[PDB]
Amino acid sequence: AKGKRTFQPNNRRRARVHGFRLRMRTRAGRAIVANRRSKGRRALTA
Amino acid sequence: EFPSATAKARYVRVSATKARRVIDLVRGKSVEEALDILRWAPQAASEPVAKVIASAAANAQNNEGLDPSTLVVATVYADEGPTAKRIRPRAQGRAFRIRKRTSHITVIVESRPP
Amino acid sequence: PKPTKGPRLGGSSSHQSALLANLATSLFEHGRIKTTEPKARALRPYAEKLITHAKKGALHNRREVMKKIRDKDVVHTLFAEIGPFYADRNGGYTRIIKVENRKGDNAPMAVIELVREK
Amino acid sequence: AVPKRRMSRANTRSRRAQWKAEAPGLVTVSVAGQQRKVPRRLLKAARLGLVDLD
RNA sequence: AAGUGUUUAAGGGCGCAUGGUGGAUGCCUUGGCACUGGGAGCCGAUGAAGGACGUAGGAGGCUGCGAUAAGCCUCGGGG
RNA sequence: GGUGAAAAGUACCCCGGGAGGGGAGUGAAAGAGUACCUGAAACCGUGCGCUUACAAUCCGUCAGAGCCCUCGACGUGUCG
RNA sequence: GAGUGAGAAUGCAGGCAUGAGUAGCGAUUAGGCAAGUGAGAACCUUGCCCGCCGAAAGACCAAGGGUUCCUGGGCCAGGCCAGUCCGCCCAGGGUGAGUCGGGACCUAAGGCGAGGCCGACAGGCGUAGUCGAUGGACAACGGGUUGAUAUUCCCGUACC
RNA sequence: CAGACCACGGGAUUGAUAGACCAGACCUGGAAGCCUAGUAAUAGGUGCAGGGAACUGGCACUAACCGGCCGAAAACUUAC
Repeated sequence: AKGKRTFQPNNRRRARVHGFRLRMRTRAGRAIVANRRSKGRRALTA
Repeated sequence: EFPSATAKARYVRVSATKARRVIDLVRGKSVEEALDILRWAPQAASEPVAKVIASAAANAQNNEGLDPSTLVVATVYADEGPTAKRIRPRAQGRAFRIRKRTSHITVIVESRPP
Repeated sequence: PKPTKGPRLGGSSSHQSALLANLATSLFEHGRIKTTEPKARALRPYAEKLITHAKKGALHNRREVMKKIRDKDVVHTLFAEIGPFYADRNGGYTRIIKVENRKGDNAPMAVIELVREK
Repeated sequence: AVPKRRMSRANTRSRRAQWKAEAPGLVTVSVAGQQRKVPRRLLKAARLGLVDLD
């Protein structure tokens, strides 16, 4: 079969694609971090 | 009125219907005959039912001071108690509900003169 | 003996053969064994045929028993204690006694023993 | 197929009443000087001591 | 001689009694909503906003506080 | 979200492996027992009364036989 | 003065019924007996026997998970049944490196990129650089030990 | 040999119901051991052997139990 699911976990890739440094890299990602901080998210990013 | 003793086995982990299946067997019978039928009944629900009937008999003997030989299962019934909701996963990622039902088995044994 | 009419007892013919062999070994070892009543019913003819071979104490009967028992200790037990013990008894070497069912599946249970009254 | 109507209480209960247990037929057996009630099926086992009468 | 004739409930219905489940109703509230009148209208490289990890004698959460860690100092209030 | 005014949160004994109960006690009240204010309906029982196994039923409505209780003429069961 | 009237909106939420004590209880191996434990055992323990895999269904590394590991307890939730058992619940304990795999050593693709160039702003690229293993360089092997760690601890003998 | 779960036969042995055992039938086809012949594969004798099931007879040896549940009339009218 080909039962490969969509999510293949990888901590390094998760950090490098959704991580705090990548989010702060761009103004859009900084905007996302600020919006999560205002919403009250405990996890502002990966 | 005949001297009676009560015993409630509450939140028994058996369906009300499955408790009633054996309560029907042992309703009206003497305490001894009821306990014998619940001893030799293949239904698993006979064990909580037997225990509550024996508890009613023990209450009649100790708290009420009645003769155990004269006791009879006067009024016994299983009401349905709380039901826990579980999820069973099925084909195509569809979640079906499973009901973990409980039962309150109430027994009242009277001391009747044969 | 007469074959099992319905579905074989172990879930297959091979498993029924192995299961009857193990039950016969256990019965000849411990005298009596408790097992599901259908297994006792299927074993009683099997075990009595083995005991008949034992009674006919010979090398040929020893080989005929060993092609089912495979336990040399139980084969010796047969041919040295159970054949001599049943020399005077003509059949009916085993006794099935129906006992209470199991709490996990309500399976009918029976204790199958070796007859000893003589 | 699938049930087309909700079954009425009368029909549901008429056919549910058939799901009933059958009480065992108990016979007396004397063991340890005591008269217990066991199925006639287990009568022999009780006499021989192969029944756990608690 | 023929005819008449109540009498059962495996189960079901209706009703009454008595229970269970459930959490509606009523009465509430620790919490919200909309405003009023004032204060302050900025914080941050003297490291902000916000956090991670720690911190009490004992496990965790919230709170407080940072290796001086539910806390240290001074000055006031209170008993 | 809600026990109770107050945990006074049921000592002790009994049945039970426990759970859960029955006495006992606390409480104004356990018809307040940490599943807790009141406790509706749906839904699920148990008991009693009538009815129902020759019957074709939008399940009711109009007549309506037969089967229990509220006042009395009368003195006692047949009326209203 | 109205958040003032529900039976319909394949309406919304919560609780329940109907099907229903019905289907199913998840492969293509398979369990049996004796004894034990326990209130309770087809399912747990032990001893046999039988059967299954055996280029694995055995033993490891990596990713991923994160304590699930071990010891002692628990059995009302979960385990498609029961359960005394458990990857479940609770407490405590447990992970030892100069050499192993990484960093402190390198760089590939690629990322970011002081300045810079370009672009109304936002920003797009990018040099120098600096990251970036999946690769390069780089010194340790046998045996023993614990309930749980072992080229890590210990023993013996090695190498930076 | 009746069967999805019913009912039919036997049985509380006053019994051949099933199993076993003993025979027969039937199916396979010449068992094991031993001896003999072949340097051996193997062949021959023991020997219609051995093994075995359903069919048929015997045979209470094993199990059909020292057992529990159900299971009887309201009457009245009308000729001899």
